[PDB]
Amino acid sequence: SDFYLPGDYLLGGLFSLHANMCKEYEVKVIGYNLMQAMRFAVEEINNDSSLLPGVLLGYEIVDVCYISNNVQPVLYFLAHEDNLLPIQEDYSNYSSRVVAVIGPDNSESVMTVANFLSLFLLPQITYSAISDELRDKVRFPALLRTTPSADHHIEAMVQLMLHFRWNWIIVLVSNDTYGRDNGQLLGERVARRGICIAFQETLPTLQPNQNMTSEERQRLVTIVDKLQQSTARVVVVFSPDLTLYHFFNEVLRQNFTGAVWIASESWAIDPVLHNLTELRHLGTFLGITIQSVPIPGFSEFRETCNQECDNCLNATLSFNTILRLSGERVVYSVYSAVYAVAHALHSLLGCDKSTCTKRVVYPWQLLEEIWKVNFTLLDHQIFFDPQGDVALHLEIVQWQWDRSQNPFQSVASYYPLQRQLKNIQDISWHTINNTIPMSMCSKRCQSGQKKKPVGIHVCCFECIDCLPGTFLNHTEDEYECQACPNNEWSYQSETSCFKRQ
Amino acid sequence: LCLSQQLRMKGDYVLGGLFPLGEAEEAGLRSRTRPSSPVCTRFSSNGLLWALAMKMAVEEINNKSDLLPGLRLGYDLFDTCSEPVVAMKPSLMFLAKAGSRDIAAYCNYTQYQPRVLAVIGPHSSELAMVTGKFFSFFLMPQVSYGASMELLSARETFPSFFRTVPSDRVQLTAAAELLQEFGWNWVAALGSDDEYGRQGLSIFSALAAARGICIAHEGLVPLPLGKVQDVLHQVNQSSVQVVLLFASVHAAHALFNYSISSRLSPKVWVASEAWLTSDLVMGLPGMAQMGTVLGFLQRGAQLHEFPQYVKTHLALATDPAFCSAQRCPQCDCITLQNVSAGLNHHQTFSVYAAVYSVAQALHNTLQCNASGCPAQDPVKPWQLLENMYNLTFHVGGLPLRFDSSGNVDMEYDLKLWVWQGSVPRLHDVGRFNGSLRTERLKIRWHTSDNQKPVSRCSRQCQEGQVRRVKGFHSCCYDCVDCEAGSYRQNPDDIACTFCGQDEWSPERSTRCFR
Ligand SMILES: COC(=O)[C@H](Cc1ccccc1)NC(=O)[C@H](CC(=O)O)NCCCc1ccc(OC)c(O)c1
Repeated sequence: SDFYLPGDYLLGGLFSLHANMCKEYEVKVIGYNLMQAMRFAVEEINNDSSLLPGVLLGYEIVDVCYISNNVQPVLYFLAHEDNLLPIQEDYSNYSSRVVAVIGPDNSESVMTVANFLSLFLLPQITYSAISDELRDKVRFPALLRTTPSADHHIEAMVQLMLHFRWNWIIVLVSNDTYGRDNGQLLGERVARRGICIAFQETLPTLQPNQNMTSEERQRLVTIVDKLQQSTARVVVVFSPDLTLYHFFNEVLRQNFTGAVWIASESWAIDPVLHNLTELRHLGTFLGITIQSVPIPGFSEFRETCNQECDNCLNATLSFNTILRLSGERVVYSVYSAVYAVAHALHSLLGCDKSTCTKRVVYPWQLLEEIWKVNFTLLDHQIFFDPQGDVALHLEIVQWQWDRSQNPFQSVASYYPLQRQLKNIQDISWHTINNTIPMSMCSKRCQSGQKKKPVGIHVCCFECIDCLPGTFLNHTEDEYECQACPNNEWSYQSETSCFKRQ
Repeated sequence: LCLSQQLRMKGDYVLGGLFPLGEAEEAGLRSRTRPSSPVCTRFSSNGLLWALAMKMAVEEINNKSDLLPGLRLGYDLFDTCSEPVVAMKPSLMFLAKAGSRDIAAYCNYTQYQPRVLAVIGPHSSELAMVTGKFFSFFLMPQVSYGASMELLSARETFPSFFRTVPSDRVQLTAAAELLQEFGWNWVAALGSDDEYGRQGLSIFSALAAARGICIAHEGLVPLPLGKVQDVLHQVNQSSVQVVLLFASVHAAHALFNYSISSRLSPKVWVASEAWLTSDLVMGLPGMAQMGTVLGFLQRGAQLHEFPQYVKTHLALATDPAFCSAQRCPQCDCITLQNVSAGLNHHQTFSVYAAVYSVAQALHNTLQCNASGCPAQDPVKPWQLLENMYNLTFHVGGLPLRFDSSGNVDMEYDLKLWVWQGSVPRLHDVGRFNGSLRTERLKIRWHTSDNQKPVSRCSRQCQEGQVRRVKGFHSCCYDCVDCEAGSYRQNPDDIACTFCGQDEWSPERSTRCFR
C-alpha cells in the first residue's frame, strides 16, 4: 500500500485524510491530495541521483484527522527501531526511527506534536498551519513552516480594504481557536489603520450531516437580521468550511444580497462550497490563499494502525476535475518541505555529487543544518527566516462560476518580504453597472462643513455647517470651526473669511 | 538537611506527583542547542508547601485503618519547572514499567502496565493541557489542583482529567448573575493578554449574550506601553461605569499603576480571583481613588494542622538520626526562614483533597471491607477511572463530588474592599451556589452620595425615535429625540431630515407640516 516506503533514511509524515479510528469521519479531498503530493516529491528525490547519490529516501505516513489520535504516531516515530524508547537526561546519541517529521496542518495538533518533539529536537516542518504563536522559537524550537503567517494574510486583507476604500466591516468568527485568534489579530490590525469593525459575532458550530436545532436556528436568524439592518456591506469570515453550508442557506432564505465576502485561508479554496449554485445571488466572493506554482509532471502521477483509507479514491474521482482546473496551491508547501529536508541532509552528510560519507544522523544536527539552507525550486527562492517562515507569495482570488473555466481567478498578488499588495487586476462586481461597491459609516462632508463624531468609532461622524463669523481651516483641523479675525466675517459654510464692518 | 530523599516512598500502590519545586531563572531562560533536559535551581516556597501537604495527606491515609486497610500507599514527586519541556520527562517516567527505564510503543495501551496508579497534576493550566493530552491517551487518571481553565472540561479531548478547583465558568456565571441582579447592562470586559484572560473573555462573551448584558468593549491588556493607553481611552470614551477585569496579577498591577498615573476616573471593577488576592496590587498608594472593587472568591476549609506538621518535619529533617531513613538540589538547603510565609495558602487543601480522592477511588475499586481487602489482581488505571467518574467522598468531614465534567461542586463568596484609611481589607457581602444571594444594604459605594452607580442601555426605543445601534455585538440602542424643525424620514433611518422653507413640525415628529 501507499503509506510505507523503505530507505536508508526515513521521513515521518502526518496528514489529515478525514474530517471531524479516523475512518469514522468524512474524507477530505485536499488531505488526500497532499498525501499523494508528498509521495510525488519523494519519488523525484529518489530519481535524481545528483541530489542524494547512493541513498534511498523513505517515508512513513499516518492519518491525523483531528486532535484525537496525535500521541500515537509521535510515539511510533520516536521509537528506537524496535518499539523501545529509553528515558534519558541527554538524547545527543539517540537514533530515532525518522530523522524529520512533515507535521500536521491544523494548529492544535501542530502544537501538540511540537510540544512532544521539542524534547528530542527532532526537526518538524508544518504546511499551511498559520497561528502566529508558532514564531516563538523558545516555546517551539524545533518547528519550521513552509507558509506565510496569519500576520501576512490579515495584512493582505487590510491592504485590499484600503485600496478600494472600505471603512466599515462586519467580522464573523467560528466558535473555536481559528475564529477567535484571527478575529483578535484583525481587531489589532484594523484599529491602527482607520478601518472600523461594525460588529463581531460568533457563528454557532453546525455540521451538514446533522439536523439544526431550533435554538441554533434562532441564533442564526438573529445574526442574519443584524446583517440585514446594518450599513456595513463588507463581511470577513473566519471559519472552517463545514459550518458555512447551513449558514449560507439561512442567508439565502432571508433574501440577503449585495455584500462583499472575504474568505480566510481555511475556506477560500473549498470546492464543495464553490459547488453550490445559489451563492451567485449573494454578491462577490473573494479569498486569500497561497499563490499557484505549477508542479511539473504532478497531475499524471495522482491519476500499524491509522495508515489506510477506503473512501479516498472514490470520493476524489469527481472533485479531481476541479483540482485539475485549480492551481495546486497548497501542494508546493509539501513539495518544498521535502526538498528542504533533502538539501539539509545532503549538506549534513557533507556529500559530493559522487558519494556520501554516511554517518548516524542524530536529528538535532539535521535541525541545525535545516536552519541554513537557501536554494531555488521552480524559479522560487526558499530559505527560512529566523522565525522559521518561508516567504511564499500570497494571492487574492475571486470565485468564478463559469463552469469548465478556472474556478478561482487571480485578482491580486501579495509579496510578504515587501509586505505589499500589487498587480491588482479587474474584479467583476455584483453592482448594477459594475462599479466598485461602497461602504462607509457616513458620507464625506461638504466644503466648509465640520465633522462631529457619533460614537467611539472614528469612522462615524455627522456633518455640521460652520456658522457666519467662523470658517473651517481644513489644513489644520476639521472637527471644529475657527473664528474669523477681529474685522472679518463669513458666509456660513465657506472655507475662508472676508472683510466686513 | 535531608529532605529531597523523602520525596519518594515505596508502597503497594504509588501516586505520581507534579509540583513546581523550583522556578526557572527568569534572567537566563537558556535556549537549547542539544537535546538535554533543562535544570532549575531557584527555589520557591509555595511549590514545596504543596509537596509537604501531599506528603501529609498520604501520611494520613497510611495512618488510618478505614481507607485501604493494610495497604501501603506511596508517592513519587517530580519537579515541573513551569516548562513543558521540563514537565514532559517525568510524565514519561511515570509510564515506564517497574524497574525499567523504557517506555515501549504500542497501538493500544489498555493492555499496558505503568508504574504509577494516578498522577497529581501540575498547578498551571498550560502544563495541565500539555500533560493531559498525553496522559489521556493512556487513560491515566490525572487529578489537578490549581488548573481552572474551562477547556479542560471537554471530554472529547480530556477523558481522564479531574480537578479539585472549580473551573472559570463557575466564577464567570457568578459574575454574570451579579451584573444581571444589580440591573447593569452596559459593561466593558478586559482580559489579560494570556490564554487565561483571553479564554475568560470568550466564556464571558458567550455567557453575557444570554442575559442581555451588552459588552461596550472587549479588550486585552498586555502582561509586562501605548496599548493600555488605547484600551483605557476606548473604555473611557464609552459611557461605562462597570468594568470586568479578568486578569493575571502583573497585568492588573500595570493597568492600575497607569490608571493612577493618568488620573483615571473611578469605576466599579469586577475582579478575577488571581487579582482579588491582591497583596502586591492593593499596596499601590493611589488605589483608594479607583472606585469600589468586588469579586468572587472560593470558600473552603483550611488544613488547620498543616503549619505544625511543617514545623515538625523541617525540625526532623535536620536531625542526623532521621537521615538514616535525590532529584532536587537546594531542596536540602531549606529552613523555616524560606518557607514560613505561605503556610495559610488554601491550595494546600485542594492538594490534600486531591490525594484523598484517589485513595477513595482505589478503596471503592478494591471494594475493601472495613476489616480488610479481598484478594485482588493489581488494579490498573483504567479500572480506577470508571469508579472515579461518579465519586462522592469526605475530606476533613466535608462532602465533595465529581460530576462527569470532572469539576467539583463548590460555592463562592462575594467579596468587597473596605478602606480602613490607607489599609484595604476584604469583607463579605454575599454567596453564590448556582443562585446569588447578597447583603445589598451593607455595600459602600465610591460615589459621593453612597448610592449604586448606573450602567445600562436602552434595548428598545419608543414612538419612532431616531435609533443608533451600539455595543461590540450590536445589541444596544441609543435613542435620539429629533428636535422640532426636522422629521424622522424612514423610521429606521440613521438621522432626521429638515422641513422646507415655510414648514415646521413638533418634537419626535414623523411628519412635516405647515
Ligand atoms: C482547527 O483547524 C481549523 O480550524 C482549520 C480547518 C481544519 C480542521 C481540522 C483539520 C484540518 C483543517 N485549520 C486551517 O485551515 C489551517 C490553519 C491552522 O489550523 O493552523 N490552514 C489549512 C488550509 C488548507 C487545508 C488543508 C487540509 C484540510 O483538511 C485536511 C483543510 O481543512 C484545509
